[PDB]
Amino acid sequence: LHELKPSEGSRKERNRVGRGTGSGNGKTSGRGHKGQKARSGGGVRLGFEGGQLPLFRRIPKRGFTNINRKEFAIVNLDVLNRFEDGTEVTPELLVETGIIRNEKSGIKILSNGNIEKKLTVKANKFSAAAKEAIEAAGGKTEVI
Amino acid sequence: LSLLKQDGTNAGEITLNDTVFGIEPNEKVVVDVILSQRASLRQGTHKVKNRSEVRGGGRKPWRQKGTGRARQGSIRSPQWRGGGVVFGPTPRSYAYKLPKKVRRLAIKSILSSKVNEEKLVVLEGLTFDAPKTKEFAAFLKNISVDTKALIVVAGESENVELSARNLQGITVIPAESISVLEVAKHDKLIITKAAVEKVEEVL
Amino acid sequence: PKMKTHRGSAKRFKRTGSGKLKRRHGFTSHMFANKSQKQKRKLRKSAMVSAGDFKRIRQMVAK
Amino acid sequence: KECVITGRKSRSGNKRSHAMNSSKRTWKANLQKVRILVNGKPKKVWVSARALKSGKVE
RNA sequence: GGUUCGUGGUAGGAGAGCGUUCUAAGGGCGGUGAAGUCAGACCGGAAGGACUGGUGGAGCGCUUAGAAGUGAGAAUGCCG
RNA sequence: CGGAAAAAGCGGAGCCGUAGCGAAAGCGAGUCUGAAUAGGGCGCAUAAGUAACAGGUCGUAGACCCGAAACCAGGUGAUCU
RNA sequence: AAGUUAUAAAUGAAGCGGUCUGGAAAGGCCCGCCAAAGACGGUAACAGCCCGGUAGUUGAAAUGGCUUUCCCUCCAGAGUGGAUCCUGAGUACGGCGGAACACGUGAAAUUCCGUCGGAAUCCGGGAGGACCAUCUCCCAAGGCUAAAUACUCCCUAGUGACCGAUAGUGAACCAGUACCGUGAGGGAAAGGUGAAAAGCACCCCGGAAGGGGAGUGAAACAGUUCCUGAAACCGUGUGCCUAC
Ligand SMILES: [K+]
Ligand SMILES: [K+]
Ligand SMILES: [K+]
Ligand SMILES: [K+]
Ligand SMILES: [K+]
Ligand SMILES: [Mg+2]
Ligand SMILES: [Mg+2]
Ligand SMILES: [Mg+2]
Ligand SMILES: [Mg+2]
Ligand SMILES: [Mg+2]
Ligand SMILES: [Mg+2]
Ligand SMILES: [Mg+2]
Ligand SMILES: [Mg+2]
Ligand SMILES: [Mg+2]
Ligand SMILES: [Mg+2]
Ligand SMILES: [Mg+2]
Ligand SMILES: [Mg+2]
Ligand SMILES: [Mg+2]
Ligand SMILES: [Mg+2]
Ligand SMILES: [Mg+2]
Ligand SMILES: [Mg+2]
Ligand SMILES: [Mg+2]
Ligand SMILES: [Mg+2]
Ligand SMILES: [Mg+2]
Ligand SMILES: [Mg+2]
Ligand SMILES: [Mg+2]
Ligand SMILES: [Mg+2]
Repeated sequence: LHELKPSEGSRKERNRVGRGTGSGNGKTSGRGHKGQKARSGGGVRLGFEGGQLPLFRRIPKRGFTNINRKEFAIVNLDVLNRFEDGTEVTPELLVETGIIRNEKSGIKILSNGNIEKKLTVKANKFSAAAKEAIEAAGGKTEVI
Repeated sequence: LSLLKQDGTNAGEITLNDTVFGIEPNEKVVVDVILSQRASLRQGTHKVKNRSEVRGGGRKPWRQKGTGRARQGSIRSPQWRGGGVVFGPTPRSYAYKLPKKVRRLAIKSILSSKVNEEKLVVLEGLTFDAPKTKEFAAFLKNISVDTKALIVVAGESENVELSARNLQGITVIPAESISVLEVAKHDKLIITKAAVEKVEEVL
Repeated sequence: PKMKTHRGSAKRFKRTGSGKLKRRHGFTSHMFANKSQKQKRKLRKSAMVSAGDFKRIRQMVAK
Repeated sequence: KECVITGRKSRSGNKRSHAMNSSKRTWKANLQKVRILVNGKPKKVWVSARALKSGKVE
């Protein structure tokens, strides 16, 4: 404990402003001279422009949030190479393996990548291409 | 490593896993966990009064103009003698915890550092018929410890804590409590067979 | 406490995969007789918030 | 001042205007000072028209 | 350790450090005289640090890390 | 929960990221526009994040320090006038 | 009634070890010892072994509380039918005017207040964010309800990488005082002899104060604002310069 030497660049001496002119952070303390920004609490809102109309007020709102929106956990093909062929994949299996944690509103299997292995898969929705690839490897598909 | 009775006689050897005791230690990780623990210990019971908490104020002591005195607004402002403090301390928790994996690594590493430095002492058992700091100290010569040390126990061990607690450089713990800080705070590590087995199955 | 999101900005910006910010054009309400069709077929599109403006507004719509 | 039966009385709220200027006002109860039998005897008491339109004997 | 080009500087950016209070650990001096204070013609590239002597008459440094009520010459500053 | 104002262990609920596009339905390495298979926008191709620490800065909080004249609320005062 | 606890207490190991410095030893050096006791504090200086004590083990007459036991007190609960009957009325809702719900009348559900009106009541009634139907869930207009939560004028034991007398409570001292104000009300300053008063017998100057000796003490340039005693400031003396 009399030898502790933490990692280099993990720790760094706090700048201390306003304790001399040789610090370069002295008198004005990095604020300059005499404005709204040199004051305590000085500054303005994050989107203020001097009374010029802000960007957001010069452009229009758009849209609506749907309430019955369905967002689905996105599974690719690359993961499914982890399993020996002829077995059955399921949501419960994909959660147990930690590939998935949140079955958001369902599962969806997308054809990003490739499989090399014959598999029966079952899920809520498939993409056309992933269905094609699974079948082309001799796999099969069920819709839950 | 060697294994020796509390008589100090050779009892044989232990195989200690290189999963724990055989890795290269990460001294940087160990430092960080030491500081985490030492900083979680601190109590943070500091406090000071500002111009709103100091008793009084309210009256402007003189007119803004026409006295020749400097403009003032309270008898308790910071620049004033019995006045407020400007920011100062406020009660804080300093405690932070690094990730569990980092902390496990820290313990594995500090233990293997003790191994490499040849400051483990592993013994078949450790018991006392009754609490007796005489006997405990005599054991601490029958093994040439003679420095600051941490005893680790899980067995029967009915009286060892008491027979050690008066000694200043000595500490004892029940083998779950083994901390990075409590280890590094000492020089040598006196771990019984059952305690090391328990630490193994934990780690 | 946590920062409050700017809601008038949330209602009219949108993020991308690069973390940039998408917006809609803004002369597109009520005077289309005085705007060429070349102008309108472009204003009906989207746009990217510029760098100078993003540097100003990013911390209002970080979430 | 309150109805002896259902203790309704002056509560308070805002008076709003066009332009939604908010000012402060009170809603008093329609309390009428009339005889009733508080018990086996009579007494002249504040009572409310709501409570009076059926059920209480003058 | 060498060669070349450089080495005025306000606001301001970047870096490296001096020093103070406290903590932990290690290791130490100190009634044969601590901190502090007074004087000196010593030291270091700077902030600053030693040595000697006097006064004082019981605590204090060093090292590596850490945390801050961290360093004043001005505020018609505040108190004495 | 556990326990020394500890340390582990437990706790994976949730958070971030891994897939984006679209007002949305929805489709998905594509998607929206559009009649389009066209072009173009955003994405992918062109794959590194995450947790914690420290430094910088920003926001909310008095927020860097001191300083108004004034405003409001509860009270004290007609021993002067 | 029993037990336990709190409000007094008791017992409690081991060095007067030798020697050096010293005013004094708790400190240096060499020897030992105790420890379920090396917490703290004090003692002529830094003490586990000097003192009070601590660990541990015991104990409470009386009173108070808590936990158990007893007494005491008080205690109809399942089923099948379902002729009929009951199931919170000037409320529930609605209009107007306001308010609370994150929700600013907004498409404004839900809850509440004032005033107008004003239901069905079991083939009944409400809610599911206007509303209608269907479905689902539920019975208002009556009441009670511990625990987890919030705070600390207080008590007990304790902690602090909190202050250390311009700090820290305004207040370490007879401080909400003195003082100011008619009043409400504002509101200070101010700590340290020495281990022990051993607090200067006696002499001299002097009316006293104050001194100089003497003496006490390690020390009085520690003498009753008394540890240290910086700087501004005031002076005494003097080495060098200074009135074309
Ligand atoms: K000195
Ligand atoms: K495209
Ligand atoms: K002690
Ligand atoms: K409403
Ligand atoms: K319901
Ligand atoms: Mg710096
Ligand atoms: Mg800088
Ligand atoms: Mg500069
Ligand atoms: Mg300056
Ligand atoms: Mg200026
Ligand atoms: Mg200017
Ligand atoms: Mg400026
Ligand atoms: Mg304008
Ligand atoms: Mg105030
Ligand atoms: Mg330069
Ligand atoms: Mg300061
Ligand atoms: Mg009056
Ligand atoms: Mg002394
Ligand atoms: Mg309704
Ligand atoms: Mg209404
Ligand atoms: Mg409202
Ligand atoms: Mg109504
Ligand atoms: Mg609905
Ligand atoms: Mg002082
Ligand atoms: Mg004070
Ligand atoms: Mg003095
Ligand atoms: Mg001359």
